[PDB]
Amino acid sequence: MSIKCALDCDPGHDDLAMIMLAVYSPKLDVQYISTTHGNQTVNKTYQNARRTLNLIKRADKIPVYRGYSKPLTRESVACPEIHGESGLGGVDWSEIDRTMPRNPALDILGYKDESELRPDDFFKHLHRLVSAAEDKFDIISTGSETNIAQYLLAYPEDAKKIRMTTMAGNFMIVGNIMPFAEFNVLIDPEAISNILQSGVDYTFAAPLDITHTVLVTEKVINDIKAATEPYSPMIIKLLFFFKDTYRDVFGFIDPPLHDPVAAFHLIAPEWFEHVRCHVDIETKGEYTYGCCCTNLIVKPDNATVCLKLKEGGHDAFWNQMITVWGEIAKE
Amino acid sequence: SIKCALDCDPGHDDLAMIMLAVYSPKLDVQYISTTHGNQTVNKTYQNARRTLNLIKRADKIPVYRGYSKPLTRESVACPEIHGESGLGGVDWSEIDRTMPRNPALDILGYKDESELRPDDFFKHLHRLVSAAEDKFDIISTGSETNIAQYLLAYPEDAKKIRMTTMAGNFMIVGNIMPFAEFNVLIDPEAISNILQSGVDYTFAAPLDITHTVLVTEKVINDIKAATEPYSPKFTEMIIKLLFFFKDTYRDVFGFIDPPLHDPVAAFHLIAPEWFEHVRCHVDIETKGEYTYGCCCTNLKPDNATVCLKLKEGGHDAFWNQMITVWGEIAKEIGK
Amino acid sequence: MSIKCALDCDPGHDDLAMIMLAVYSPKLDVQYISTTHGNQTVNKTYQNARRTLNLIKRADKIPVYRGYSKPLTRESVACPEIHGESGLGGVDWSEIDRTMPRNPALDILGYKDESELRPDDFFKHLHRLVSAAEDKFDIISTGSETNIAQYLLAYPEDAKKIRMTTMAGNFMIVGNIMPFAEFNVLIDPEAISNILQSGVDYTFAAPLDITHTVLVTEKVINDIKAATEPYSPKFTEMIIKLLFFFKDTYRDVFGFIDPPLHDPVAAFHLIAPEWFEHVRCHVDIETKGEYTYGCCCTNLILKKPDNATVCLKLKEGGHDAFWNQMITVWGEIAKEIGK
Amino acid sequence: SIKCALDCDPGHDDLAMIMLAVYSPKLDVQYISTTHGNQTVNKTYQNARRTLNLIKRADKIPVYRGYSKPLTRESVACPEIHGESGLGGVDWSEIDRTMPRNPALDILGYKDESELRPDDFFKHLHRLVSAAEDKFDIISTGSETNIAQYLLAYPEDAKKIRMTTMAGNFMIVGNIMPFAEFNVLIDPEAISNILQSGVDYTFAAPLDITHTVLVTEKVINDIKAATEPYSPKFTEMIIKLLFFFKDTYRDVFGFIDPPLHDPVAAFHLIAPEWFEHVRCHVDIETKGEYTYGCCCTNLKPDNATVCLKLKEGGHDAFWNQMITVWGEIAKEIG
Ligand SMILES: [Ca+2]
Ligand SMILES: [Ca+2]
Ligand SMILES: [Ca+2]
Ligand SMILES: [Ca+2]
Repeated sequence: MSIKCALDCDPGHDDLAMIMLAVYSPKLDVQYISTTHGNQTVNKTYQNARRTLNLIKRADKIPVYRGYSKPLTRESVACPEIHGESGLGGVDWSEIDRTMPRNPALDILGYKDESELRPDDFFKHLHRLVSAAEDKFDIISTGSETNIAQYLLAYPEDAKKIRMTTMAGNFMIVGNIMPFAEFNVLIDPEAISNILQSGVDYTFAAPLDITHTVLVTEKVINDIKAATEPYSPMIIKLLFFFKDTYRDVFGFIDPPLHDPVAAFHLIAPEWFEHVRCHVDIETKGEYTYGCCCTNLIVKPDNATVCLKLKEGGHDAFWNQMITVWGEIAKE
Repeated sequence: SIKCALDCDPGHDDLAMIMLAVYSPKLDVQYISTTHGNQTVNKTYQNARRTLNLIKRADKIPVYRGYSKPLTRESVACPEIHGESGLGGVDWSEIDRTMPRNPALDILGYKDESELRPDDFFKHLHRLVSAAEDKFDIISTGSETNIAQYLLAYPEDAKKIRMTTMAGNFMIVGNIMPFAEFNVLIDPEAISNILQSGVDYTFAAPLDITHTVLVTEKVINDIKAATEPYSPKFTEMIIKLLFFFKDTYRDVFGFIDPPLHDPVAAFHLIAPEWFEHVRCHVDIETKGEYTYGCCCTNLKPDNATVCLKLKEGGHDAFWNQMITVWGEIAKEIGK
Repeated sequence: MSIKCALDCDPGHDDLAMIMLAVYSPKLDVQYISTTHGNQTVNKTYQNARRTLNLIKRADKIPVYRGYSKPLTRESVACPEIHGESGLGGVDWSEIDRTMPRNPALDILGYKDESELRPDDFFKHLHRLVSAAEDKFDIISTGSETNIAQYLLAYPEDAKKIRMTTMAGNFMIVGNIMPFAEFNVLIDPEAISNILQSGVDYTFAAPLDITHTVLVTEKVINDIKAATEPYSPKFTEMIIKLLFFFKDTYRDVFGFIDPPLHDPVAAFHLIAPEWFEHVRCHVDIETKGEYTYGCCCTNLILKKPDNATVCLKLKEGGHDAFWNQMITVWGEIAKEIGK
Repeated sequence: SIKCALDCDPGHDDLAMIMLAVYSPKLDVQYISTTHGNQTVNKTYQNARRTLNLIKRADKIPVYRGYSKPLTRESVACPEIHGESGLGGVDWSEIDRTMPRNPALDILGYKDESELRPDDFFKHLHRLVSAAEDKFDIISTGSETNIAQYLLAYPEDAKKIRMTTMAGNFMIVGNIMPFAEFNVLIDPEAISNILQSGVDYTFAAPLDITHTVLVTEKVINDIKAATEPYSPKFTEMIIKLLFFFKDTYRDVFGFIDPPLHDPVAAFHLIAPEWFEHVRCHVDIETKGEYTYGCCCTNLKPDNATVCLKLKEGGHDAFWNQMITVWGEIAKEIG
């Protein structure tokens, strides 16, 4: 029993880790990747998704769609201070690029080349998956949720058959890029607000509440080397670029690894605390847009929030993650 | 002859506008996309097709069914002007039963209408925009959700699009809300996106103009004069449609004679010489609790043309154009 | 029966006309004038109120208070493009200033001099009037409504005993200084919003809907001369130059041929309400809009509890009744000023 | 000795703060103004007077009754932390019966309390502000409506006022709303006006600090040690007051030991050396639907000082100061 899903993301060094976990995890069957604006322009995140796939020798298997370039009703805002100009700083990609297979999505779409990629391309693919699902189709979202909101404006009747597992928000701690809000929400608050009203089964699987406790320590670096060096002398430099920037910008000693925890939730939900509640997304605030405001501490519930991993959860997460990195090294 | 597309929410005004645009020799209608507004987008789709079939063009013009709701707000129907169907006042059962297949299904390679999707029109419009020598012309007389959706998908096309709209109020107050007009206030974010996109945008027919363009009794008799001799049934249909539209406008707004809004937009593309025009910066209120959709002007760089008035002669030129088309349709429908 | 009232205003050429009508009307008994920010700084509108009174030989009778210098939660915004730098352009005030009596308000307050004037001075005065009223005490407001809002934050229990007659807003036509809103509301929308929630009996007596139809035409000019020239040629010169300064600016900025005279219509409503159409309704004041703050939004195009009366039109006859009242007062002032 | 005024909404914390400020030798309290918040301003007035009478000062310190509602919003009481009276946990009937006349009535020339008006304190404060060598010190631990009202009346006095406040949350989340603290969110426009006015404004005691300042068991025993030998009844009263405050904080927010918020503000004026401090630009959310009153910082010109933490030693210094005052009050009550 393996779970069909799609990934929506903005790679992004976290997003790269998340793609590795999701694609190589036996529990998941990734149907496609759609990229979004966020960290970088959606053209760069598209490229970075493909690079990730090619590195792990899957760029010829998984279709990658290039989604929307800006939020519904706001201006784009890149995050180059964590991720670099390319969106995946710290490595030379020139080889990975030159040896890059054709994107399977072009075949699904019947396109000659990438210049024909359009933001809504993924719609028909996802609609087939949603139709085929016995209960609900699973999306893992770890960037802005513009793409999914765009989709549900086009296919509103599909909302009730979609389950979203997201890295988004902050509830019991403060924000990152703004005082009380998290990057993914605040770049398109209207998107998430639309989704939470749509009838989607929505889980905040990995808010900052969890992910700020999931740090790439030196012990984690040595366990990666232990699992990968014997098979394949990139991943380290990538997590180190991500380390230098998080120290530079936020004064974290060890950087949090956000997005994979979302994928981990779909793989292994038993390791997560969960509560149902009503989440309001601030869209009107001048300085607080994207705040995730909850009734927990009487509007109906519209979401599940995971505030903490059960003890054991951190180790379960790293075990899962080191294993996948091991398998990729073998290949 | 000017290639264009129509975006609309029929709607009795929108029906009049489709007739003018399709039969005007100056225009070449490439497609019709329908939007939410007056009614659900499924009803406005149906009503667009009905209009086309009545005027014997439902087999020529492709009709797309666009988005069912605004970008970030709830839908709000206008059944108190237009009825439950969106085109009250007539029995459509014949026009429906004798309805040709929609040419859009052929372009799209679809078996049937149940496969129509809101973004279907995108690729069609992109080809038109690419082919245009200067800019491609869209006439918009409903919510501008569809065009905003399009420009989120094809942002680089904005600079090659020219929009001619029935929207807004500038120097007079609103209709459905105190200071705002229906088409803007149902999706203010849409129009706001458009005005920021680089589109060449013209407020061709705000309430400022259209409230002076009334279906009087004189207008009704000139319609009969131009149509009865060729097609009594068409006369019956068009008159009952404008009368339903009359009763409701009296009921809801206390107008003696109802304004005919949407055709004026098409008239602008046909015959711009009859319109006053000024360039300015338009801000759309999106934050106001009671004033969202207000068109606020500096009368900040210019982002729009506003037409505040017809030149003297303009009203007669408009009605002549409109009566002529109704005459031509009567000839085709026959006796 | 003569009606006790207070004036709140920002003179301002209209406000000057309104003070003349109110002070000399036999139907009204003006207890005080409080000035507010708006047209000019509140210190200038204070001065201009006093000047008006001194011109009409009443600066020693009517106390003038100097109210709040800025809105509750927004920045001040002067209107010098209609009114000039002084707030009362078009005449030389240097004589009227030199011969200026002590302000009776200083006596009520027990103040040595004007340097002690404070925005909330008028509060205790108004509270006594409100307490003494049999039904409600009448305020005529023709500037920002900051002062009254400030008062009701201090004396909230007095709201139910206050009746306000205002020159404010636009309902069935568009605005002046912003597309859909009128100056007096948009300079302090929160103030009016507080008032409409407070329990005050509030009347929009003179929106732009009415006042844009109340123009200083040539016929009006000749009737002023007829009523004033025989008694006081200089007063004729002064009042005309004042309405002419107001004419040049309104033509310059808004392309009016003949300028509207706004604020006196509010006072006229208290004098003679029979000349006004009136309807009760719910008015929402836009406070959140970026470009539309101060809009007066109602149900009134179409066919929440009522919180206001709106006067959309004068009854036919109303314009002439207004000018008769106004020219009579200008006549009486001419008699008193003399040659 | 530092001349100051207290603005507050007692409130159990506010009561503790009044005790510290009035009995601290470093401070000279000129007056107390009460505000809406925890309870109606009439109740917080009463509670301020009660506090003063308990500590035998109700005949010395004038108490003004300020504004009953925010500038542009509806009042919102906090009876779930503080009770119906605003000072639950004890019987005040004796303290009330034996209550001296309010010195403010004498300053104002008023027959009785029914004549108290929200703006009464204005002229008093203006004299203090004028007399100050540099700036006059206000300690604010409720809504800041009164001070905002004052600065609308006396805008030129802003540059001569220094405010030390218990307000806000910066690096942690809020209490009564997800990302905002009670005192700010009940009148965000007030604080926003103040930060634009030219006031020297210090967030001396945000939740960042006060959530680390808990009434533990050790603190309870030090209170008994300092007070029981002089005044058993005062011991009973102060303990029941902190216990009422304990039960409610556990009930509502699941705190083991309740934070004591407002005195930390007064402590800052007494002893600023124990506080970390940084200058920054604070924006107050006024437009947000669910986030009004958020203190958003650039951590635009600086408009405030923020104290994010006590220096190590600071907690003990605070409690020493606080236990000492409670000791001295016990001596006087007997
Ligand atoms: Ca990401
Ligand atoms: Ca329409
Ligand atoms: Ca005025
Ligand atoms: Ca307090």
